[PDB]
Amino acid sequence: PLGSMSDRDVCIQRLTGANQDHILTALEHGSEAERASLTAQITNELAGVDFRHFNDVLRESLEISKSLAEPPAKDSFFDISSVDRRRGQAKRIKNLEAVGYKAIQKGQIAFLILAGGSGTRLGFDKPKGFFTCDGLQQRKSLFMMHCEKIRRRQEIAESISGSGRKARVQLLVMTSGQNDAETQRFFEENSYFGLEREQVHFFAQSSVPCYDENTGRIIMENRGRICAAPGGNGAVFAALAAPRATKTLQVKESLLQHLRKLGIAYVQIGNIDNLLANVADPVFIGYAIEEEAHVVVKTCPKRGPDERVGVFVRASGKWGVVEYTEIRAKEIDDATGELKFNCANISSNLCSLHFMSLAAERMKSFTQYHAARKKIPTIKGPVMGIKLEAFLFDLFRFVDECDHPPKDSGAFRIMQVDRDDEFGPVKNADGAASDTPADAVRLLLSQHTRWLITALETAAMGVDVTEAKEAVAVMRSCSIKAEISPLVSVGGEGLRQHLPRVIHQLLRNPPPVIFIRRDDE
Ligand SMILES: Cc1ccc2c(c1Br)[C@@](O)(CC(=O)c1ccc3c(c1)OCO3)C(=O)N2
Repeated sequence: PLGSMSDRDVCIQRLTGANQDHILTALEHGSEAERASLTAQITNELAGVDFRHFNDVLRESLEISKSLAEPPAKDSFFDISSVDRRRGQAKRIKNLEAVGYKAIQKGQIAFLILAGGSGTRLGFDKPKGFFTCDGLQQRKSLFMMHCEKIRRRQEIAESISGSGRKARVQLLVMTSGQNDAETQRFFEENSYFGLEREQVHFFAQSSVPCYDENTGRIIMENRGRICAAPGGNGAVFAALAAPRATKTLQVKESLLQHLRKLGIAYVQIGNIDNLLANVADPVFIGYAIEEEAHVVVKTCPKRGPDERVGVFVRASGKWGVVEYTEIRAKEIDDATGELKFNCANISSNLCSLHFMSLAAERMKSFTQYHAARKKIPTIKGPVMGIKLEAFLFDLFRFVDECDHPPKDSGAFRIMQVDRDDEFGPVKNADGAASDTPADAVRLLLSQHTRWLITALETAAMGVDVTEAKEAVAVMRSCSIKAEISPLVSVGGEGLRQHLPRVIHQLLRNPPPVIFIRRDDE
């Protein structure tokens, strides 16, 4: 009713009565340039952040960081974590896959890419989605390969349905305030990697302030900038809640509300760093649908007892993750010889839109964040401060509140998957001990190699039976690998048509890595 307010006046309103008066002072009485940069930061990088609420978050999170957990019951979750476990369950997997494809066709699926991180650790000062792995004949960014996986899954859904309608997965790209513009530019310059512009939604997350432990004051990086840090993937809820321009222009609604109007039923969430990400996975989707789950998490067996990864647990009937620093944890089940706590968190989730909505509502009053003491660089020298994080898993305790009444068997499910098929995070520069681009590329090639050997062996049972058999023998004894474009195959399908060329190469002059791509690439 009082009309439009300047960005600065909105910031002033947001900081009034927030117990952070040193910031309010900077906004009201700082230099022109200081007032402006602080305004831009609080507006564009901390949009929606409730500063009073975060004082409570700091207080509680500090208290918490100063034994009820039980593992998932043996044999209680869907386990497809090896070749042998998948063989024994082949029909169930195929049936779930068909359910997932129907949902993709129906336009019910969104994929949310966590895209706030940079490639700085990889030696690349651009958003991580821009990163191009060496060692691949495809010269494609991580963003490009994600989009091609969506295109392929959409194409398969259409082939199964026979529908006249296009299968469309909504792509939600969760940027940072600082990297949003450059991310949109990259997509635009590349024609959205073959996607429709209308199915791609860019939305910026908010960072979280850092605090002095003794006083609870927000730390200043400099006179024009508060100390703030990426909040962790729990930022999704606030980010999906932010009002956006809405169409005839109407009152602003959230991306969440926009998705509900588009008929989205599930949101699959994953980090852009995962080279092996099974994007729009129809088995994951089919499992959620058939289980009537509001949350499904993907997990992997631990690599060994000392792997520094969080594991899923249930405590007092509530599901969550216990991080390696907080862990009985390394006990072995007597019968199987497997760790009792053996569902490692690979940050790959599928959530109902109802859950996304309810979790966001609950999170506004939620104060149990993860606090860490960190040395923080500032223009006045380093200081010790508190950083606060929250993760998707912190909200899973609310999952059964989505049903009235809750289901007897609950609405949370675990899907234990094969790590080497599903999880290859690109996090550390080549030459590091783990999670390097080369490590992820090795897993990718190993997976494609398995798919091609399988396709060749099926043909061994149009190409000549004996030539296919000979070609497989060449693959094995020469240790030939394959690299397969997602536009060709996302799960091992679609290779039959390529076998004449593959077989010719294998029998005449095999390269170290057979490259399979669409003719029009
Ligand atoms: C749904 C929602 C809408 C607005 C706000 C919130 C939520 Br949740 C907050 O309570 C939390 C917030 O913005 C926030 C911002 C970044 C985060 C984060 C939470 O978890 C880790 O990363 C908040 O302070 N404002």
